[PDB]
Amino acid sequence: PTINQLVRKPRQSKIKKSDSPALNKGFNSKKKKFTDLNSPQKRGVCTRVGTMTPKKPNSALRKYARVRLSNNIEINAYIPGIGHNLQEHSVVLVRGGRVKDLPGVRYHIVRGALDTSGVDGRRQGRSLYGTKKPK
Amino acid sequence: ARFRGSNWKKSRRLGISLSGTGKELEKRPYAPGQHGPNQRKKLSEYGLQLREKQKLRYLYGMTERQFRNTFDIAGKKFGVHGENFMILLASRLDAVVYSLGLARTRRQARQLVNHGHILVDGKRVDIPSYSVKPGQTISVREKSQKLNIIVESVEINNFVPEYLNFDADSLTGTFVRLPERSELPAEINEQLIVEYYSR
Amino acid sequence: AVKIRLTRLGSKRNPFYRIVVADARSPRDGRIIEQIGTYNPTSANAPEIKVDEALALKWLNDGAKPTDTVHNILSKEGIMKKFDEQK
Amino acid sequence: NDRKVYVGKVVSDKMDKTITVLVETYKTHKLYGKRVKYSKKYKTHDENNSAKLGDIVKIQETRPLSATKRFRLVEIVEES
RNA sequence: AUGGAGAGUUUGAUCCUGGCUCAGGAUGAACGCUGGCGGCGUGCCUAAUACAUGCAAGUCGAGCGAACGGACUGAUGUUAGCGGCGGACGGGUGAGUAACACGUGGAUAACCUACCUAUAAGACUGGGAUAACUUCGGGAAACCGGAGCUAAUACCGGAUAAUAUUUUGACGCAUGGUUCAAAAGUGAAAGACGGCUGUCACUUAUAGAUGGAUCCGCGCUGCAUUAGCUAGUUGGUAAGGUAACGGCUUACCAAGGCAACGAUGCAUAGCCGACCUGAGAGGGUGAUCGGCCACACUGGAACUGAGACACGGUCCAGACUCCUACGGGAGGCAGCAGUAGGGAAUCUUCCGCAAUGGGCGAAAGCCUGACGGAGCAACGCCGCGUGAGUGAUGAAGGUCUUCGGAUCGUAAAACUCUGUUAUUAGGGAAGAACAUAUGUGUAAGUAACUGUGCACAUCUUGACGGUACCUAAUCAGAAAGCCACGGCUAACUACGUGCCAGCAGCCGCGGUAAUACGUAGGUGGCAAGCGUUAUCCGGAAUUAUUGGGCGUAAAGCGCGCGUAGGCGGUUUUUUAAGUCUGAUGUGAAAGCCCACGGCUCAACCGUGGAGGGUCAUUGGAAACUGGAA
Repeated sequence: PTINQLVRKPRQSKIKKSDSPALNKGFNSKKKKFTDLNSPQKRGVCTRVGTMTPKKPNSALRKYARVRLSNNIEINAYIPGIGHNLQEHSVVLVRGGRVKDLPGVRYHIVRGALDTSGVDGRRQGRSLYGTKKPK
Repeated sequence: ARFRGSNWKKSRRLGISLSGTGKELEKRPYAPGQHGPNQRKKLSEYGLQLREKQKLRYLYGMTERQFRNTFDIAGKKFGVHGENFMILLASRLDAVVYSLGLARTRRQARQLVNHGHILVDGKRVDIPSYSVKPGQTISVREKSQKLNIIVESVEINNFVPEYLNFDADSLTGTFVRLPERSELPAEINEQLIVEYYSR
Repeated sequence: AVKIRLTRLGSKRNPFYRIVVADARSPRDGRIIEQIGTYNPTSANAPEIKVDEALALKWLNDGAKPTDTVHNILSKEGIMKKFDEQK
Repeated sequence: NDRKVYVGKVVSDKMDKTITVLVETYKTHKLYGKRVKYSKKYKTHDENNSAKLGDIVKIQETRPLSATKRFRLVEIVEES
C-alpha cells in the first residue's frame, strides 16, 4: 500500500497456532481455573487402552491410549514400541508429536518413565523407547 | 587425548595422511569399513565442506565446539578469516611442541604438554590449547630433560619452520614469527571450512 | 549518613573493591552517588589502590565519613593528611 | 531556570478564566518515517479572559491550577 | 565492505502462485540412555497455597534508679526496669497496577529532610511524678487493678533568644529579594575527664550534602463484533486542611470537561537497563545482577516517629489454625533453612562475622540467615582427562562373500613410555587492612594539662582451611556413551518379518530379495555428554519501510457528490518548524564490541575506550519541505 495507508493501518502479521495445545495449559485446583504454562511434558491417567485403525494409505493396528492429563483435558496418545504394560488407571507421561496416520492422536506416551516400561528387546535406540543398557 | 582412536582409519576416510606422513595411505588408500574396498560414490557440496573440516580438526586432535570456538576467535582478527584460523591452530601449545620437534607426532606432544613437561616461559603450562604468542620461550622441564622419548625425536625432527627458532641445546624454543600461509599445512583448503560454517 | 565505603566487585575468593561515596542506607553493591577510586587487596604483594583527589576532598568537606579501611586507603595517599591541613 | 512555552490556538472559551489551547505538533512514525500531525489540547488560565475562540496565543506552564490547568496565558497576538 | 546459502512437496510431464515441512541459534528447561574431574555461574517459572521446628534486630551501666547480683570497699555483669537511638535500613515476592507505574528530558518564584558537615549564638532558673522495688488482691493462662516509696540526658512551669509569624516603609502571572521599625510568642543536659578546661550530649538559626514529595513534554499491550463517556464531573468564587499546589474536601454559582489523533469498557501485564534471535531493518522476552514501583493471611484505620499509615509494631472486622476452668486468650516463612500440597520440574532444618556493608556504643565489643563461605543437582559455559611411541591394513573371532577373499585394523597382543588424573605422605599462600591499645612528634585550641585531628611504627586476628597449590613414590592401571546411515543430510550390507509387527519432520516405507521396520557387523556425527519434547527468532521477501501484490492464481468498492485527512504548478523576498552542521548537560553502574592486564589457558574477573536519544539548551547554513508577503 501507500505510506499513508501503512501509517493509518500498520501491517498485521499472522498469529501462530501451536500444535499440542494441551501441553500449553495448566490448572489451578484452588481457584478452579485454567492457566497458561507451556510444559515440555504432562502427566495423566489412562482412561482407555486400545487399538486404532490407521489412515487409508497405510494398514496396521496401532496401539493408543485415552489420557486425562493433569489438566481437565482428555487427549489421545500414541504408544511407541512393540510391547506395553498399560491398562486403565495407569499413570503415564505424555509428550508432544502427532501420528500422521491416526486421526485424533496428537501426542506420544513416553516409554521408560513413570509407570511405563520400555521395549523389552530394544538394543539400538534405547534413548527413545525406554529400556536400559543391556549388561 | 580426546579422540584416542585409529589414526589410519581417519586418514583413510579422509584424503590426507594426518600423522605419519604417508605410512597410513599405502596399501589401502580407500575408505575403511565393509564397503571401503568397493568403488566410491561422488561427494556433494556438503560432503566436501564437511570432509575438509574433519581434515583440519582431526589433524590437530581438537574437538568440535572448541574447533568452532577457535574459528570464532579467528574471525575477530584482521585479514582473511581462513588464514587467521589456521594460524591460530598452529599457535596451539600442543602443536607448537610437535612442530618444534620435541615429540615425533601430535598425540605424543599432547601428552607431553598435558603431563606438564613443557614449562612455557619457565612456568608450568599443562594446557594443550594454550595460545602461544610471538616472543615466548617453550623450554623443557628440568626433571623431564632426561626423557628418552624427548631426546629420541630431538635429532630426527630435522626441519623446523621459520616461525619457530629451535635450540637443540637446552631444549628451548622461541616462536619468533607469526606463521604465514606458506608454512601452514598445504593439503587443507582454508576457503572450504569458512564456507562450511556459513551454511 | 553519607559514607565513603568499598563495594565488592570480585568473584569467588578474588575480591575487587571500588572506592565509592554512597548513602549508608543503600545496599553494599547497590545504589551509589559517586565513584572515587579502586582497591585491589589481592594483587602482587602490596594491595594496589587508586584514589582520586579532587572528589575525595570534595566529599570529605561535605561531611562524608570514611569507614575504617577507606580511612587507611585515604591515609596511604596522604588524603587524610591534606584534609587535616585545611583546618 | 526556564518554564516551557507553547503556541497554540484557542478552541474553547466557554469557561470563565479558562481557555483551551490546541497546540498542534508533528510526530514521525517509528517504522515508516512519515511525519504525522498530532494535536494536544492545553487548558490555560487567564484571569482577564480576553482570549476568544480562534485566537493564536502564547502559553507558559505554571504550578497546578485546578484539576487540569497547568498553564497561563502570556500573549495574545491574533484577532480573528 | 567483515555482512545475507537453501532443500523437499500440488502434475502424465512443465512454468508460475501458494501453503506445509526440514536443515541454524537459544532456554531458570523437563524427560530417556549414559556419566570421570575441576573452575566460574545457576537452581519452585506452578499454589501471592498452608505451614511443624530452629535462627533472620538489637544496642548503650561513660544517660540512671535498683530486691539489684556479686570479685575484693565492693572490678564486673542486666539478672529485670526507665530513658536514647535503631526497629521505615538490610532481606523477600510480583499479587495488584495500562498508571506520570516505569524510561528519558525538564520544572517547583507550590515543597519536606533525623543522623552527617560547617558557621554562629547559647545551654539560665524552679517544680511535680513514675517505672524498677515492696505489699495486697483478682484471673485457668494472657495478663489486670489497688496502696507505699525512688532516680534520671524521663516529664512539666517561668527567664532569654533568631532570617520564625503580624503590621510597617524602602518578575516569568501567582512575584521573588534584603534592609527597615514596632508587636506577640518559640529552648536546652548532662555524662565521663584533666588542671578553669578538654571530649561528646543538647537547643536555636542558617547553609551544604543526603534522602524523599509534586507537576509537566515525549515514549510505553490487544480488542471498534468496546462508541459516546463524566457529573467533583469541568471551570470559578469563598472556606477548610496539606510539608506543599491543586475539586484535595465542603458550600454556592455557571454548564461545563474528554472522545475515531480511539473517551469509556473488557482482557492481559510489574516497568527499565538488559537478554535471545536476525546481515540489517526488525521480531520475541523481562530468570540470576543493578535502578524504580507495589505488596506482607484478606480488608479498613490511625499512634509513635525526621521519615510508616509499618514483613519478624498497634486497634477493628473477616477466613482459617491452636489453648481454655467457656469467661476468655494466641498466631501469620512472598526473611534463611526446612515440611506438606500442586507440578514435568528447581537444593542443606550447614559454618562464621575472618573480609565488605549496616545498627548501637567513646571504644573494647554485641547483633547481622545482609554478606563471606561450605552441602546437593552435567542445569549451563569453559578447561583437562579416560592414555602414548614402535608395532603385520595376517593371529583368534564377528560380519559378509562372487568362496578366491574382504572388513573391523596398527585396532590387538607384543615390547618400551608417561602420571594430566588417581592413591598416600610431607610442606602449604594470598585474601590481613584494621579498629583498639601502645609509644613517638605535629596542628588547632590552650593559663596549662588532659583530650581531638593528622603523621609514623609496634602488638595483635582466617569460617573457608591444613582448603587452593607444590614436592616425592606408584599404577596404564579406576575413568564412553548417545544418536544417525533412502532424499533433504555425513555414514550400507546381511539376516528375521511379510501392508503384520512396526517406522515416520515432510516426501513416505512395510504385501517372501526394506541401504525406510527389529537385530548383527560396518560406517558417520558428536562426546561427559547424546537425543526427544516444550517455547522464541531465523530460514519466511509467508505483512514486503528496507523488501510483495490486485486482467485470468487472493485481491479495484456497482457508480457518483463529497467532509476530515494525505499530497500539490513557476518566480522573488523573508523566517527557520522540519532538514543539516557544531558546542554544552545528560542518556547510572553492571551488560554488547574493541584493547589491555590477572587467574598455568579458557570460562571468569578488573581497567580503558567505544557505542547507545524522534533527548534538552544554545550558535551557524538556507537548497528542499513547512510559515508569512
